[PDB]
Amino acid sequence: VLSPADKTNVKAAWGKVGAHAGEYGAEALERMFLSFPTTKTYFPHFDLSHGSAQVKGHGKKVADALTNAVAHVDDMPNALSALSDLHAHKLRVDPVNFKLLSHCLLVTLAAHLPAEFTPAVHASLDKFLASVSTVLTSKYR
Amino acid sequence: VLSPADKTNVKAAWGKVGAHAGEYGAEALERMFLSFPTTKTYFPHFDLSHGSAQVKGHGKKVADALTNAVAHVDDMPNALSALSDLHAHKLRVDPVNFKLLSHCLLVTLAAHLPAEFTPAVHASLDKFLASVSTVLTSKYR
Amino acid sequence: VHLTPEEKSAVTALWGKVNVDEVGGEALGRLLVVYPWTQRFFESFGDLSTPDAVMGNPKVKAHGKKVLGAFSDGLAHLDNLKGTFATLSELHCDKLHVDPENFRLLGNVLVCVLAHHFGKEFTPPVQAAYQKVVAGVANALAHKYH
Amino acid sequence: VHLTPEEKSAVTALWGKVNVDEVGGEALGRLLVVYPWTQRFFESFGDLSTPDAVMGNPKVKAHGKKVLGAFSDGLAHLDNLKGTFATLSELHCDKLHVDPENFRLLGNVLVCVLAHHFGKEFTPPVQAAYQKVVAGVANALAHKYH
Ligand code: HEM
Ligand code: HEM
Ligand code: HEM
Ligand code: HEM
Repeated sequence: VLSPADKTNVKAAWGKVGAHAGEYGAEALERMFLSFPTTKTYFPHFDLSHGSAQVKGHGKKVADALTNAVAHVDDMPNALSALSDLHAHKLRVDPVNFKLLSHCLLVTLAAHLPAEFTPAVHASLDKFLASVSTVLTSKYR
Repeated sequence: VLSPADKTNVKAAWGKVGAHAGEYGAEALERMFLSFPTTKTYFPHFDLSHGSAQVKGHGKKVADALTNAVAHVDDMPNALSALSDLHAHKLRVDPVNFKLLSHCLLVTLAAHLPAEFTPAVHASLDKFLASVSTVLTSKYR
Repeated sequence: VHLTPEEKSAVTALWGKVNVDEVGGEALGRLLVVYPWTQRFFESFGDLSTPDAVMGNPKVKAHGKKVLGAFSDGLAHLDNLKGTFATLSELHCDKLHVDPENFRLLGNVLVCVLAHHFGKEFTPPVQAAYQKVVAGVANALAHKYH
Repeated sequence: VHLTPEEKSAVTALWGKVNVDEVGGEALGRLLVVYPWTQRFFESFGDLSTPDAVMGNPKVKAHGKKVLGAFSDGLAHLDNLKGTFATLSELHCDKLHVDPENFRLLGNVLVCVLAHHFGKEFTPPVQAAYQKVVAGVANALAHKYH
C-alpha cells in the first residue's frame, strides 16, 4: 500500500519532470529495448532506432498515462480500468515485462534528477511503479 | 480475482485431500529443496534428510494454514494477517520464493489427484496459490 | 545446466515410457487454458474459447506433438543444449516473435502433466532432474535473441 | 557473458572514473532502504530504523567498501567470471546462507547509482553493457549453489 509520505514523494518527483514527461517516456523505452532485447518481440511493426517517430509517439502516451495515475493516486484501479482491459484482452504482454519497463523508468529519472532522486524518493517511486504494473495485469485470468 | 467457479474448484480439490494434508505439505517442501536449491538457504537450522521430523512438522503447519485460507476464501487478508506479519517483519523470505513453493504444491496435488486434476481445476488452484502468496508478501514495505 | 549421472539415468528411464503424442497435446492445451494470454500466437487455429474446445482442437494437438518431438530429440544432447537448439532459437526470435518467457511457462506445465500421468512414480528426485532439463531447454531456446 | 569488444571498452572507460569506496557504501545503503527485507543479514550492524539511519551507518559504509572492492577487482577478468568468483560463491552458500536473489537486487540498485552520479554520460548503450556485467557477476556468485 502507498503511504501518505509515498504519495507526497511521487507527486513532488513527477512534478519536477513537468513538461519533459514525454521525452523521458521515449528514453525509457529505448533503454528497455537495448538492455532487454526480448521486449522487442512486442513491437515487430516498429522502427526501433534512436529518434524514430513511432517510439516518440508511444513514449508520449506512456508518460500521459503515468501523469493520470499520479493525479488519481488514491484510486488507481478505477482510473486505469480501460488500459488494464486493453493489456489483458488484446496486447497480451507477458506480466514479467512490466518490471523491466519499471526499472528503465527509474534509471531515466535518476539520470535527469540530481537533487530530487534521494534514497527515500527512490523507494516511493519503485512502490508506485509496482502498483501501476499490478493494476495493468489484474484482469489477465 | 477468484471467480465463483475458482472457489468451488479449490474447495472440491482441497476437500479430497482431507486427512493427507500434512503428508502432502512435507512432500511439497522436499520437492522444493531438491528442484530449487537456493530455497535451502532459509533452513540451515534444519536436518533436510528425506523423512526428517523437522520437515514433517513444518509441512503440517503449512498445510493447516492452507486449510484455514480455503475455509475463509472470501476474506483471506484478515484470516492470514498474523502470518503476513511474521513473514514481513521476522522471517523476511525474498518474495521470489513464494512462486517456487506454489509450483511444488501444484505438482504434489497432480501426483495424488488423478480424476480431480482437470485443466480447469489446475487453472483455479494456480490462481488460488498466487493469491495466498500475494497476501503473505503484502506488508513487506 | 549440468546433470549428474544419477539425474541422467532418471530422465532416460522415465522418457522410455512416455507417449509423446498424448503428453505433447496435453501440455500445449494446458498452457493455453492456465495462461490464456499465450493464445495470442494461435489466431489461425480456430475455436479456443472453453477448456474442452482448446484440449480437443486438432491444430493444438498436432502442434503439441511437433514441439514435444523436438524436445525429445534434444534429450540425446544434454551436454550441448545451446548448440542443439541454436537454429530454432534464431527462428523463434526473427520469424515468429515469441517472448522466451513462454518457454519457461511450457516447461512448468510439462512437469505438471508428467506428475499427473505417472503419480507416485514421479518422485521428488525424478522431478528435480526434469526441472534441470526444462530450465536448460528454455535457456537454450532464449540464447540467440537479439 | 557476451560483451562485445566495444562494450568491454565502454565498461572499463566508465569504471576508471568511479570512487569505489563511495559508490559501494551508497549502493549497499540504498539496497537496505528500497528492499528492507535484505536487512535480515545485518542485525549486528545496529540502528537501521530510518533512511538516514541506514545510509549514514558506519558499519553499512564499511561493508559496502568491502563488497564493491571485490566487484571492482573482478571487472579486470572478463573471460571466465564463474572461475574468478568461485571461492566467494562457495562462502556465500556454505557459510553465510545468502539467497542469490540478493545479488540481482544489488545489481539493479548499482545501475541506478551509476545513472544518478554520471547523468547524461550513462547513455542507453552504456547501460546495456552494465546490465550484462551485473547479470554476469550475479550468475557467477550463484554458480556453486547446488
Ligand atoms: C508502466 C507500464 C505501462 C504503461 C503505463 C503502458 C501504457 C500504454 C498506453 C497508454 C498505450 C496506448 C494505448 C492507446 O493506443 O491509446 C499502450 C500500448 C501498448 N503497450 Fe503498454 N504500457 C506499459 C507497459 C508495457 C510493456 C512492459 C509492454 C511490452 C514490453 C507494453 C506494450 C505495449 C504495446 C505493444 C502497445 C501497442 C503499441 C502500438 O501498436 O502503437 N506495455 N501502453
Ligand atoms: C504458501 C506459502 C507459505 C505458507 C502458507 C507458509 C506458512 C508458514 C507457517 C504456518 C509457518 C509457521 C508459523 C508458526 O506457527 O510458528 C511458517 C514458518 C516459516 N516459513 Fe513460511 N509459508 C509459506 C511460504 C514460505 C516460503 C516460500 C519460504 C522459504 C523458501 C518460507 C520460509 C519459512 C521459514 C524459514 C519458517 C520458520 C520455520 C521454523 O524455524 O520452524 N515460507 N510458514
Ligand atoms: C520446448 C519448447 C519448444 C520447442 C522445442 C518448439 C519447437 C518448434 C518447432 C520444431 C517448430 C516448427 C518450426 C519450423 O517451421 O521448422 C515450431 C513452431 C512454432 N512455435 Fe515453437 N517450440 C517450443 C515452444 C513454443 C511456445 C511455448 C510457443 C508459444 C506459446 C511456440 C510458438 C510457435 C509458433 C507460433 C510456431 C509456428 C507454428 C505454425 O505456423 O504452424 N513454441 N516450434
Ligand atoms: C556484488 C556482489 C557481492 C560481492 C562481490 C560480495 C563480496 C563479499 C566479500 C568479499 C565479503 C568478505 C568475505 C570474507 O570474509 O572473506 C562478503 C561478506 C558478506 N556478504 Fe557479500 N558480496 C556481495 C553481495 C552481498 C549481498 C547482496 C548480501 C546480502 C544482502 C551479502 C551478504 C554478506 C554477508 C552477511 C557477509 C559477512 C559479513 C559479516 O561478517 O557480518 N553480500 N561479501
